[PDB]
Amino acid sequence: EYFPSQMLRTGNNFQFTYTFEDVPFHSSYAHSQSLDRLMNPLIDQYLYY
Amino acid sequence: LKHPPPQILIKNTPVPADPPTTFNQSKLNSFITQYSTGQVSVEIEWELQ
Repeated sequence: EYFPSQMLRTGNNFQFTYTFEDVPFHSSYAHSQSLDRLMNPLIDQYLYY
Repeated sequence: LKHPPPQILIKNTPVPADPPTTFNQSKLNSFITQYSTGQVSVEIEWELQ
């Protein structure tokens, strides 16, 4: 009750608008590759293990 | 001469023979046997005493 508020009888209406801040797109997709399978399956590496 | 007429270098560009159909990393050692011919002109102006 310590905030300013609008009072409405039966003939009154209320409205406001709002803008969202920049936010990343929700990712609505599934990956067709897995993280451990990003290599070319034909070719050898030049690194050694 | 401190700055003599510059030396002129010429080479035939290597043309490989047919590579294998499976990839191999080593440099190709098979080429088409090849040579070239042509004409060359040189003109010099000489000062006389």
